[PDB]
Amino acid sequence: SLYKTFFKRNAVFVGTIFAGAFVFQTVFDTAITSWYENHNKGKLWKDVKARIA
Amino acid sequence: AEHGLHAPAYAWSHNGPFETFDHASIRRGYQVYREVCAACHSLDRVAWRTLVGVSHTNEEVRNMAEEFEYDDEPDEQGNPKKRPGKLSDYIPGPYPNEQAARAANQGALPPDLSLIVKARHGGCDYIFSLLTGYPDEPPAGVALPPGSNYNPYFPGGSIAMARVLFDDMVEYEDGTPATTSQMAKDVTTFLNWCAEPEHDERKRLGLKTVIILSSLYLLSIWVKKFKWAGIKTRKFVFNPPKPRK
Amino acid sequence: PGPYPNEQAARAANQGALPPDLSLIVKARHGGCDYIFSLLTGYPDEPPAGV
Amino acid sequence: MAFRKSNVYLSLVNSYIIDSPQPSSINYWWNMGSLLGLCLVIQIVTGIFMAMHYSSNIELAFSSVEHIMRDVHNGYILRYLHANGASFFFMVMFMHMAKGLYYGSYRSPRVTLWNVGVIIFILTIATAFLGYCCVYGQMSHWGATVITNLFSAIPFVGNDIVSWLWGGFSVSNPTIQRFFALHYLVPFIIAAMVIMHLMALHIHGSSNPLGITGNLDRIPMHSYFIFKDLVTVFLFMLILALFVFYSPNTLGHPDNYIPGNPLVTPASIVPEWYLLPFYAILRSIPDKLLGVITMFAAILVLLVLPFTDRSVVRGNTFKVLSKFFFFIFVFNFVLLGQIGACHVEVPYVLMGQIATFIYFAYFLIIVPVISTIENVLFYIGRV
Amino acid sequence: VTLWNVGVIIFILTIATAFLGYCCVYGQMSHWGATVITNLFSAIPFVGNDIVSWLWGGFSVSNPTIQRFFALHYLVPFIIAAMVIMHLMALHIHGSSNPLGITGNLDRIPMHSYFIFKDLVTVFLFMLILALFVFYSPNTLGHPDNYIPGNPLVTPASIVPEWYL
Amino acid sequence: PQSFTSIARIGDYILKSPVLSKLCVPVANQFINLAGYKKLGLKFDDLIAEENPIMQTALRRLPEDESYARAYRIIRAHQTELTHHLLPRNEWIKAQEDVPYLLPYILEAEAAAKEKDELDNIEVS
Amino acid sequence: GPPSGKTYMGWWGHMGGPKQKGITSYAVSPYAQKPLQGIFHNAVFNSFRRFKSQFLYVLIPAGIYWYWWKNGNEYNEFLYSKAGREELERVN
Amino acid sequence: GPPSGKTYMGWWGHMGGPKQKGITSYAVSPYAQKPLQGIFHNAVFNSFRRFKSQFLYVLIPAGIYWYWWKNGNEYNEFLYSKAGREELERVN
Amino acid sequence: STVETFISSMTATADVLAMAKVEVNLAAIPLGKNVVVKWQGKPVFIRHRTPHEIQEANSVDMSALKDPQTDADRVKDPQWLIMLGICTHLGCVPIGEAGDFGGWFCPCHGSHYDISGRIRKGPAPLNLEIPAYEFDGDKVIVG
Ligand code: HEC
Ligand code: HEM
Ligand code: HEM
Ligand code: HEM
Ligand SMILES: COc1c(O)c(C)c(C/C=C(\C)CC/C=C(\C)CC/C=C(\C)CC/C=C(\C)CC/C=C(\C)CCC=C(C)C)c(O)c1OC
Ligand SMILES: CCCCCCCCCCCCCCC(=O)O[C@H](COC(=O)CCCCCCCCCCCC)COP(=O)(O)O
Ligand code: FES
Repeated sequence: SLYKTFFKRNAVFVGTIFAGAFVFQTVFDTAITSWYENHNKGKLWKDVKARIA
Repeated sequence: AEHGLHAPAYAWSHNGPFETFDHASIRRGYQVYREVCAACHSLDRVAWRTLVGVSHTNEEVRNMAEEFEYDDEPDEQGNPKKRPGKLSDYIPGPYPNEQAARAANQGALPPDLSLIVKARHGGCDYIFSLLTGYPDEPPAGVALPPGSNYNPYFPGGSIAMARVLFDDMVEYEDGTPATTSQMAKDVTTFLNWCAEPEHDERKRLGLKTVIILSSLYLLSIWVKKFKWAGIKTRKFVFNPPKPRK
Repeated sequence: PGPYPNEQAARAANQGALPPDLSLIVKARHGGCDYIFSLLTGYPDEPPAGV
Repeated sequence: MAFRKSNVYLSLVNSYIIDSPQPSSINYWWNMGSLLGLCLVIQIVTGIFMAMHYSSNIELAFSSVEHIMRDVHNGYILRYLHANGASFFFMVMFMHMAKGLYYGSYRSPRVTLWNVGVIIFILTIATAFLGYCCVYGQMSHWGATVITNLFSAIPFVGNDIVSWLWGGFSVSNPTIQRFFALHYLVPFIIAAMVIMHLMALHIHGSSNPLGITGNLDRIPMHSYFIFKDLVTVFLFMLILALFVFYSPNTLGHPDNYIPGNPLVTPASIVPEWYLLPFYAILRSIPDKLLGVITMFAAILVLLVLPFTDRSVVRGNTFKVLSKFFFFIFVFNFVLLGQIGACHVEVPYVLMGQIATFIYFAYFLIIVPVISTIENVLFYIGRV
Repeated sequence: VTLWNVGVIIFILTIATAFLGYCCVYGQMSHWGATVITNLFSAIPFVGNDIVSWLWGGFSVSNPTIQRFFALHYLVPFIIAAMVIMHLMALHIHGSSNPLGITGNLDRIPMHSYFIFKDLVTVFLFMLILALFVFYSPNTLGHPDNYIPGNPLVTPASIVPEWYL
Repeated sequence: PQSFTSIARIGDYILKSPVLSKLCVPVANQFINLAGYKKLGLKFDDLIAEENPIMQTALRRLPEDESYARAYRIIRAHQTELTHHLLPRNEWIKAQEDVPYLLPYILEAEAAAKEKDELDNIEVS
Repeated sequence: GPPSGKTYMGWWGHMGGPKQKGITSYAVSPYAQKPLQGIFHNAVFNSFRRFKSQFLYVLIPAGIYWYWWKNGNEYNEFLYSKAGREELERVN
Repeated sequence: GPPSGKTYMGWWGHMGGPKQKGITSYAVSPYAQKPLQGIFHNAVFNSFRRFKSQFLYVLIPAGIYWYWWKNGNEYNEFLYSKAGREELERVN
Repeated sequence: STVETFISSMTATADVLAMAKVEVNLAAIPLGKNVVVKWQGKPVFIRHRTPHEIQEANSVDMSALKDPQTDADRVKDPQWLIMLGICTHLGCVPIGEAGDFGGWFCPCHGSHYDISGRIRKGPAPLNLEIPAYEFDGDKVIVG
């Protein structure tokens, strides 16, 4: 079952809590950062410095 | 008349929960500061290094801070000597002591604008409407004291700051027209950056915090109801015991 | 007021040595009052043989 | 027995937050107390980490708060979370002080729990006022002068106390440098009074909105009111996050961003929104000595409230007129803080006298007489 | 045993509190007493160099160090005062011991009027010997080198700690 | 704090006076149902605070049956209140079931405690 | 330990209420029932019920202090207006 | 209140010692007797008694570490003396 | 995230991070002069050197010095000598250009220091530390 592998042992239940929270730190950070720069395209510094060409 | 005319709400590009500064306007606003309002106002709380990666490039900022001079530690026999500025130093104001400022400007003390945006009620709307809110003549009925100019938005009416914004007094490095309305929109943007150099990072860390906390707040309601489910639907019955005992 | 404006000008007049501020010298040199007195009168006319 | 009950240190935690028997029908108005405990920790923790970068000299006091905001890693988060948490601290406390007055929480056998709250109420006003002068803004210099020069009305002794409190002849370096060292001390006194506050809460327990005995139906504190308190913690930290990241300077005043100047006064010396109403009580009396007595009495009038209430029912829930005049008094205070925002001009002075009169008369005339007929309407309506 | 272990925790926090308040004066002995003690954690492998730089707030003992040493020095006594409360809580479950090392439950007398007035005997003797060291010889226990302003360039002749460390 | 005998001598006089019992009693009866305790199943005397030695004395003299029922209406009101709802309309308290079942016990306990305080301060001539 | 005072609460076992008898309770495990079962029909019909009961206790008390502040604000506006200085001098 | 653990002390009334019987105590009010009654003959004869008992427990333990530090101090004085540098170089 | 923000505030601020690198000129440092600069709160004994003492540094045997390192490893361009001022024994300041090997002589405990910075005569445990420095044209940024 899915229960027998994950939720039965509190040792491995909190392990996958920390393992999933490890991935979420970097995936969520990049997902929010990219949309924020995309919504503000043409205004950020890397766009003004790129305009100097 | 003595509260000062209320200034309306304009269409600033950085209002709203997701907007950043237009970093092209911070680069242009810095240019019209250096040549217009650099003579009578100070910016004492801005270091040189904060301009790198925001408005100018690193080689551009290491040359702007070298046009000025700073006082160096004494030489081998204690005599004083000067040094060129580096990226760790601050922007120098135009006047050495508070007395010399009041001498050039008829006794009025021109304030330091490193915090003016958060220190005059009217936010960004009050600085913009100040420099463009000057009538050609005072309203009928009022005779101003000598040396003072009229401006309705100023609380009390009479002010000691003149008109400094005309047309084509500055040339830009990207061909933008230099109108009185154009620059006044730019300095307020550059000055808001000086008062809040954390502006963009604050608004993107906020989006991360709100999304995390708003789903934590919703998940907590389900968990609260799951654990309170046994008491919400608990049912009582009452049957009177016999009075024999 | 002291005699020198900056720490560099003190070391120039006295061959590089830094003369200390004596507003606290009594409690800052072991030997208390006995060490300042025996300092200015404890100079032999010539150094001991060997030095 | 279990280790959580046998150990000397874990048995105190057990009997206060784990096995404590709570009434089974207290609503969300009883969550306010834990929110003040959360906010007390926020002020202290965000203050110790921000006290590592602050200089209390009159020369460096203002300049150091900018260094915190511009140079310290996440230094703006520290100062907005501490400046806005002070304002959020009072809003929860008023909703804690108002829920107590509505459900009749002040009545016996909880009068000591009511008086310790008033002591806590004063020390927090001083703590917020003291930390306000630490910034040494233009509003804080003149908020310091006006409040401290208030004791010059005590006869024959006032002029020496004022000179003793200032540490000199006015607000200068000796004043700010001792205001900060006091501001670091008082929160440790509030934390000690909260311990004495929860000690008087534990002898008889919390009350319930019905105003009747709660010993018939109790549920444990853990897993019921630990997870229900988690609902408001996340909502409090979400509204606080909106005021910190999206509009940090809405509640404050822009004149506090000017360095304090002893020569030029601001256009309008106004206190913060939580001390605003008592500022109108002070300014209603056309005398100097009488203002202080009237201003401080408004806090002390709450103390006679367990005696004026002549009702045999706790609360306003089953009372039509006692629930009716409560909201006028609520609003009169809301109106009382409105005049203090406006200048001293016609006709705000006349409003300032009648409004503060109805404020004081609620405790001394309306609550005792309406509570009296209500005992009679209850009696002949059933007979 | 718990009353014994809480004492050791109290023992350490007082050493830190006295050491932290010693660097507050910023004397010549306090600068170099700060450098030697804080650079002691550079012996923990692979992690020491970051902790030392994190503790100093920079690359050495400078303004960021003293300004955070004082704010800590004001905090720790309030932690000791809280540990003393926990220290007297573990003393109250079983009580004090007696020099005979045997049971003391057979003969007890109240604390008031017996050990309140016997404690007054040592309070006046403690405040008398302390008054002799404060009015007649204030600088006997300390070190004269602490009256020099701290200098980062020149080391003292002998870096020595206070007589208790 | 305004006692109960004090506010009852006010009652029996208004009841007997024809002008008063016609003017205010027809106004008092709307004050009871507007209060709205009847809808949660509460008799009035269950609303009075009981944390004083006078009410604790009367609660002990109360018979077993009226003390068992009193326990159930308080439990039902606590349970119904936490659900943010009300009782069904067919279980509410009517006008006639709301009787003064706790009245005489409160009155016989204050007149025996008024006597005690009036005997502790007798100035014999 | 030392004796303590007399309070109005006990603990688990001697809470201090009246003796109860003849009252029965039923409950069901939350693992066996569906939460969020009636959130709709409670966000609409239940909220409207409570609002209609307690809304004249808050409105009229707020309906008096809104007209009182407005007739003072729009009176202060005329007293300091160009057309209302003559009334200003008789109240100043 | 909540139950507590098991300790080795009680309070006034249940202190927790063994049951005692057949032991009698006499005392006299201090208003009726003279303090300072035997301070002499206690400052001389009693103190000498206690000293003669516990003084070889402190002296010999202090008699070992005084000769150990002195023969090191007067040895360090010769090793750094003009006559003891030749022994210094063989220990340095 | 919360713990990281509070602990991070304790870490070095922008201005202290800025004072990290100091450059020194390639012409202003004289031949027979000892620059004692306070870099990062630490002394540094700079000495622009002569081309004669390079053979003098590696002249002695490796038995007269307990940390084996030649002159070319302790300084890259032999026209300089940039040494960390903290002595390996206690941290004293040796006297400048006075001693027996052309370098330094610690007066606290008699540890002789050469023109390369090693110990020669003394109980000091290591040769004296050399900081990080890199030439960039007319300057060299120590640290
Ligand atoms: C000609 C000199 C001069 C120049 C150029 C100048 N100002 Fe001023 N400014 C003054 C003086 C003088 C005052 C003080 C007047 C007083 O407060 O009455 C002042 C006051 C101000 C104030 C304070 C107003 C308030 O309500 O107290 C602001 C804001 C301000 N200036 C902004 C600016 C900005 C923004 C610029 C250009 C970007 C600028 N100034 C350029 C002279 C100048
Ligand atoms: C209940 C407890 C406290 C309250 C209500 C409180 C409130 C305040 C307030 C209102 C300010 C002014 C905020 C502003 O407008 O900028 C302030 C400033 C300050 N507080 Fe506190 N404070 C508390 C506890 C503490 C503690 C425990 C410390 C330190 C250990 C502390 C340190 C400071 C410092 C350094 C400032 C000035 C820094 C700044 O605001 O820019 N506070 N406090
Ligand atoms: C930091 C400040 C404070 C904290 C942490 C605090 C905490 C608490 C807590 C946890 C409770 C029990 C839970 C509850 O009733 O909601 C409580 C009850 C109470 N507090 Fe406070 N409190 C504080 C300040 C005050 C103040 C300022 C007052 C009054 C001016 C006050 C008056 C009361 C009253 C009357 C109760 C009893 C409420 C009841 O049982 O129904 N408290 N407090
Ligand atoms: C401010 C610091 C301290 C205070 C105020 C304090 C206070 C007390 C008090 C009042 C007692 C009971 C009376 C007595 O036995 O004399 C006691 C007992 C004791 N303390 Fe402390 N103490 C402190 C620090 C320490 C430290 C640092 C240690 C150990 C390193 C310690 C270990 C003990 C022990 C073992 C006892 C039991 C003694 C006995 O019952 O015979 N205490 N303490
Ligand atoms: C009646 O029902 C109850 C109830 O009984 C209770 C107890 C609570 C819970 C509430 C509380 C107990 C609130 C208690 C609040 C306090 C006592 C404030 C806490 C104050 C402090 C912790 C003191 C300050 C000390 C520190 C935090 C020091 C921290 C250390 C630092 C910052 C040093 C860091 C430095 C280094 C070197 C890392 C309830 O919420 C509740 O209703 C649900
Ligand atoms: C004084 C400041 C806070 C006021 C008190 C408010 C109470 C909230 C405390 C949060 C603890 C809740 C978890 C209880 C627990 O251990 O349950 C444990 C395990 O539960 C869990 O799964 C834990 C969920 C994780 C959520 C914790 C987030 C903390 C948010 C910060 C709150 C304080 C800043 C016991 O579970 P049980 O119900 O089986 O007994
Ligand atoms: S410091 Fe180098 S030997 Fe003493």
